[PDB]
Amino acid sequence: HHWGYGKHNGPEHWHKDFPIAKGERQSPVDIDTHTAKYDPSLKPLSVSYDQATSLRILNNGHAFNVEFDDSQDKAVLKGGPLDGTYRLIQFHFHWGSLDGQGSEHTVDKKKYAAELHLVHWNTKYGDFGKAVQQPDGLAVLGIFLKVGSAKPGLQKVVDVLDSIKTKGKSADFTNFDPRGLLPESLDYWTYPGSLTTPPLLECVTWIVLKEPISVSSEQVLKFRKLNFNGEGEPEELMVDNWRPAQPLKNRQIKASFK
Ligand SMILES: CN(CCc1ccccc1)C(=O)Nc1cccc(S(N)(=O)=O)c1
Ligand code: NA
Ligand SMILES: [Zn+2]
Repeated sequence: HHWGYGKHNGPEHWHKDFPIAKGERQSPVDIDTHTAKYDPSLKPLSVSYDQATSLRILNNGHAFNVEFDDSQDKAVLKGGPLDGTYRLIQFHFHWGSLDGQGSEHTVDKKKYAAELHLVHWNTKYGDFGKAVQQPDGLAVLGIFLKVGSAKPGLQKVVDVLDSIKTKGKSADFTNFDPRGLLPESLDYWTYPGSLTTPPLLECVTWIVLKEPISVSSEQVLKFRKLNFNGEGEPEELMVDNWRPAQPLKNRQIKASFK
């Protein structure tokens, strides 16, 4: 009886195995755009993905992860609210059963169709497993998806998903360029938070871009054909794999822009 996104094991249950679910810096949150304060001291984000080395795509039963070689400084996030250098390890998405829901963060209570998470770890902690034990261990770049025009740089991901339909399946996924998933503007909001899945560790500097990317209805429909189940198990579509907004508590969301 493992955690997931169903009636019996969804987000309102997670606190029983992971009491930090009711903690002081949980994610995601609603971004109230009028309450966020412009912080003129925040730096432009530096996203250096030219040498990114993708390896593999995995259906882990909760989402799919596009994994990167993080054994060298090859794809890094720096600047913005961050001290030091954070290395890209993986990206994944959260999405809905309907275009009206799917994102984890909300903007003035608006839900997007999906949300991309580019996960990075602080190189001063040596590896990802040590970094998630630290309050500044991770930096997650969050990008909203809206349904409209196709995102050409997403299509190589969409086309491999038939090969990883079910939990525990993986496929080689080399030479994928995550620069094709970024919007034009790097304007962002930032706050201290957590992983949005168990174990819900409070180790994340969240950086949420203001500008969504557009994907097509056909692209998101292909996400919704994935399965939470393993092969030879009853089919349960991988949809609504998002945690709802959590209380802000004693936190301030800062804006990089006016
Ligand atoms: C649920 N797990 C299992 C992996 C795990 C297990 C033990 C320790 C640490 C990590 C997981 O990988 N979550 C996760 C990881 C990175 C980013 C995000 S998100 N959605 O961007 O906040 C969620
Ligand atoms: Na305002
Ligand atoms: Zn995520």
